[PDB]
Amino acid sequence: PAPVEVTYKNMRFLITHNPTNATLNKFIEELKKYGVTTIVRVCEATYDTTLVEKEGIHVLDWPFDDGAPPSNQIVDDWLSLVKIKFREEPGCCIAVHDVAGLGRAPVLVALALIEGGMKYEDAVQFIRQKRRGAFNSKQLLYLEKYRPKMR
Amino acid sequence: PAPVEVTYKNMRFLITHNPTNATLNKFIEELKKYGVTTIVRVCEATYDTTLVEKEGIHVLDWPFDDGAPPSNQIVDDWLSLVKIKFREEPGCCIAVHDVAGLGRAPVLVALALIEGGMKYEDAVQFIRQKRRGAFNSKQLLYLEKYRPKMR
Amino acid sequence: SEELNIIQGALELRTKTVEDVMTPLRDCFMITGEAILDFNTMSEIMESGYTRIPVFEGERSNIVDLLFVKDLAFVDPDDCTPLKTITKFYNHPLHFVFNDTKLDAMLEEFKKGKSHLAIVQRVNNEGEGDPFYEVLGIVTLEDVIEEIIK
Amino acid sequence: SEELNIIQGALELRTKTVEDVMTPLRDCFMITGEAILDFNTMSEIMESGYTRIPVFEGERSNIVDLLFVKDLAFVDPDDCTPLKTITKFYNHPLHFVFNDTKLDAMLEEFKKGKSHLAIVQRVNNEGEGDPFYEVLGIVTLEDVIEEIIK
Repeated sequence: PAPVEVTYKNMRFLITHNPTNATLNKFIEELKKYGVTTIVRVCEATYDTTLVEKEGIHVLDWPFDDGAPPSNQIVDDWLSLVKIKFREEPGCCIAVHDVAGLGRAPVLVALALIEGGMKYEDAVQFIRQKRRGAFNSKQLLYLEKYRPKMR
Repeated sequence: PAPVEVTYKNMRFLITHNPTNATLNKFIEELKKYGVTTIVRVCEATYDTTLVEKEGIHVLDWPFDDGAPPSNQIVDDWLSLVKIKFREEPGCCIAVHDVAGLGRAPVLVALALIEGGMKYEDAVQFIRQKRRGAFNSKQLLYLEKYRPKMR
Repeated sequence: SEELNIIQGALELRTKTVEDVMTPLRDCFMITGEAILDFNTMSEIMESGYTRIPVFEGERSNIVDLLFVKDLAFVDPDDCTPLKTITKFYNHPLHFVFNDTKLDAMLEEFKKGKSHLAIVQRVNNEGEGDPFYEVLGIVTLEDVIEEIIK
Repeated sequence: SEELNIIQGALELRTKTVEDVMTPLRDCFMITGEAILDFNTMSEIMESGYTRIPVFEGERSNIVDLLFVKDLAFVDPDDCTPLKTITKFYNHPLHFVFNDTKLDAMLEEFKKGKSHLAIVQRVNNEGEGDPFYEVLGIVTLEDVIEEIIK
């Protein structure tokens, strides 16, 4: 596929794919083309994250189960992360990436704009506009039964 | 273009083009494919006619003016030729060829089937069916003002 | 004669999908990126009659570029230049589209673009893992026109 | 959208002639029979993007054969085989048609045949010599379809 930018209320994210080691310089071109300063990975390591940090953007490897919802610890770490980085540098952008960007990563973005005020149906229809077929049943269940906190 | 066979009342002709020296073996394939035993040439010599005679078909070089009607001598030689060869070998075929077969040669064939009983309009529409645009004004004038003889 | 057939096709452009006219992945003629453009390989590519050939790496589902025959313009067989290199010398856009896409819409993308070819992908919600785009086939402008004029 | 345009073209197939959509002789891309298929010549043929190229001898009006790019499949550049030889190794039918021919009829010949190309000739009754067929251009299946779908 290809990366997608999502913006709501000074929040901006880049749902993306897992690159290979040769694609990664054009990748960083695209990461800076949307101004992302940190990237959080949910798939498994198929490359090395020292050059992406040498180009200025920090890498956080938080893997959880493929096709499955995130645990509540990953959720709170994630919300605290968006808070910290978006008041450190507002208008900036933080990237999340699955294998192609069609499950876990969009789920995280989903929780971010659902805690940011946008409703459940409005958020899901906001994401699948931007990339078709984004969520599967096990993740629909979570995003449906998730309780917001106005964080 | 390509050769055309015309048959009326045991008469059969092959209106054809002027070949080159390399095409001439496939040419004789086509001459025998319609069973022509003699060929009469109205254009100018661009090849040699000893092999075509070695394959069994006699060559007669009777050139007259390009784009113009045949003289009455060529007409009578021509009618006597169709008589002699078609009672020597009935059902056989005699070929005539212009540069492409779109003027003088069709005029000769025209006089043959017009002396053979077929009318003027029926003959002209018979030939241009078989190859479109066969006659030009100077030859329309002749074929129109020609007087048959029931030969 | 022709006219009512072509008319009927033109109207059916609205209902038929890219999925109906594509040549499925199993039957597409394709070439792997690790091909070595030596004398026999290039000859085999040319003799196929295809002007453009999808290029895959690994499994044929993994379609990465397009090799136009013209792209081999000045390649030397004695040098055995791998295909991926040539792939890197030329830009040929690589469109992807969903099985949903009706034939008139695909036709109008074809009319705009520079690429006359598109990979046909579906999405599957059924899995013990994250959803993924599954390539089903390839649709060309020739498939669409073949479907208009029968 | 597309549909009314394609419909209108389909109907105009009956009135438009091969003469209206042909690429005239002056602009057809063509190659002479005395070409020497060495490295640069073959490269130049391939890089053109044309799958088939008319071959003439003498004056471009004298179109004698068709060179398909695939016909160069296993030709060696080091041998400098003249083009006419390759021309003689492959059979590609060479259709000719009159400027009169409507576009639906041409379309149906295209649908039947193996050749998707045709030389467009006229006949001139105006001359101090015998009538002759004058080639005007070349019409392809792509010209006809380009005229259906605009």
